[PDB]
Parts: sequence; C-alpha cells; structure tokens
Amino acid sequence: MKALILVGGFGTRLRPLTLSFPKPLVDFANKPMILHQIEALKAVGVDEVVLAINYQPEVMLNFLKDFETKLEIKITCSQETEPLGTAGPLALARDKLLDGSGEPFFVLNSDVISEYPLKEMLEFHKSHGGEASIMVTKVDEPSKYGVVVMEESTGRVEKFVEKPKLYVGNKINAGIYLLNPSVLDKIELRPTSIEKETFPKIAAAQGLYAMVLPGFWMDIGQPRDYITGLRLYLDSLRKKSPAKLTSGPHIVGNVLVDETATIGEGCLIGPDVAIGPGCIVESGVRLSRCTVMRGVRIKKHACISSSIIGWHSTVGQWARIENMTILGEDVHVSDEIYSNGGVVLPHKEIKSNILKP
Repeated sequence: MKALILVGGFGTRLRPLTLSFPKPLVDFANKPMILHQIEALKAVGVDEVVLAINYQPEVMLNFLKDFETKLEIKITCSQETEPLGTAGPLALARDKLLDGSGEPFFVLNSDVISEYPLKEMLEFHKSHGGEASIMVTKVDEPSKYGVVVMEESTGRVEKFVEKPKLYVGNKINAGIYLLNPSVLDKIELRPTSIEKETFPKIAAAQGLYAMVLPGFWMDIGQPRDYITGLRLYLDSLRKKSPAKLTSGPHIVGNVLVDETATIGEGCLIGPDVAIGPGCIVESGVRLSRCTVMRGVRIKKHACISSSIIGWHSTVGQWARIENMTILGEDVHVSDEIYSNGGVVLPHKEIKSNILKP
C-alpha cells in the first residue's frame, strides 16, 4: 500500500523555524511532523511514502536515512520544478504510486495533525466502492475555507463551495485522502488543485465520498494554529493515553516531557507545554502554552508563554517571552530581555527588547 504526503514549499509561514529544517521536519510535540504521519501510515500497511516537495530534498537526506531504518518503511522524494499545487504532484509521482494491484493510495497534508483513523477510512472507502474518499472535519469559521456540500444520508459529495459568505455547512477538507488509481488519470502534469479542479470531476461522476473525522484536527501550517494544534493534541493524549503526559506538583494542565529533558526545582510548567529531548529548564521557570524544541536551555526565573523556542536556543535569566514569539535555531536571548511577539532569525543574539516585526 502506497502513500503520498503533500508538502509543497519549504514553508514560509513557519519562518524562522523552517529556515533551518523544512516543514515536514519541524518538531511538533517532540516529534518531527513527518513521524506523526508515517507512524500512522505504517499502522495500516503502507510500505512506501512519497514526499511531494517543492524544495531540493538533499537537505533532509541524512534524517530520512535513519527514519527509514528505524520505522522500516520506504521514503522517496518527488521534487517539483514549479509549484504543482495539491493535485499536480499526484501526476508527477504517478509512477511511484501505481503498483499494479489497483489498490487505493493515501494522500496527506503534511501540516495536518489528527488521530488518523486510517484503518476506519479503509473500510469506509471500500464499502461505497467510489473513486475517491476524503476526510471531513467541522470548524467554527467555514467562511474562511472551502465547505463540503455532501449528501449526509450517503456521504456522496455534491460540490465544494469556496469561502461561503452565506452558511452552507461547516464541514471542510481535513486533508486526508484515499484515492483509487483511476484518479491519477484525471490530473495533468500542470499546476492543478485537487479540491477545486480534481474533486469537481469526481463529484460529477458521483464517485466522491466524505467521511467525518472522529477526533481533533488542526492544520499547524502557521504559528497561531500550531499552538492551537498542540493543545488539541495534548488533550487527545489526556483522553487516550494519559501515561504519556507528565505529572507532579510543578505541572498544571497537559504537559509532554521528553525523558532526556531536565526540569529544575521550583518551576511551574503548564498548561499545554511540550518540552523536547535534551532541554535544560533551570530552577523557577514559568512555562505555559509554549513549545521548547530539541536542546534549548531556559535559564532561571524566566517566564515563557504562547511562544515557540527553536532548537538549541537559550533564554536568559528573568527574561519575559510572550505573545506568539518565535525564536529560530540557536537564538541566545540575554537576561531580563522582554519579547512581545519577537520573530528572531536563526543564530542571532538578542541583547535588547523586541516586539512584533
């Protein structure tokens, strides 16, 4: 069983984190986003996963080598010259997706975090015998998305309404696709969109079916939705496997701590914090609604809220970091510095206060 992961560009919207490692390798909940998906794809019997990227994948060849051996799965890159959209890459890598068994293949948005009911979706797709199945999830602002209009008694999709000024529903594209090989005959090797060009073709032939996604969903493509997705994901661990969440008198809410991380005495971590491997959180540190990536040090008495601290960064003593601050890799914030939404490029030294760029 084959699978495709739609990456596209390196991800400007996640700068400066993506300036060091492209979008599918940025950490989410102590794991690179690629792991969350491949672990899920492997659990349904996927043996090869094609990565549809826009950048040169040589920058991530050393990481994927190790991930292929540990996860026992084939990862093949499929780079595009010009941006082919979300359906275009399906044609560019049609040779790597067709294996002759006529079996359907999975397609995933590289920035979608969920519980991935891929087993439950396999049985859904084979029941109605349609050409393509997509996952659907409900949101609060469907006017900002393309809303699905589906025959809810059967699941058959009639049409997609892009950015409806008037309410026609609240179910949107959840980014999880299950497509038969025949779909690849409806996509030319040009920039085409699967939701606005390919799906209407299948929606006309009455071969498009939608399955409501049971569980949380979030596209962490941008920083605001990244923090939101971390909260929804951590509460999923609270509901599913609470043993993975940490606990103690210094813990409020749901906190995920890597076993190789150091937590100093007298801290207060939470709610909704993810601390990565090799992190040194010194004594008396306040952390909430933030992500601390691999190898960053938070010196004593610092307070961090609603922020993302890039790999191997260093927050000085009594520093104040809040309001959607994003430190890149290897950023050294000095003591007592105040960041109100600072966006610091990698390897920089922050010696004075910074605000929103």
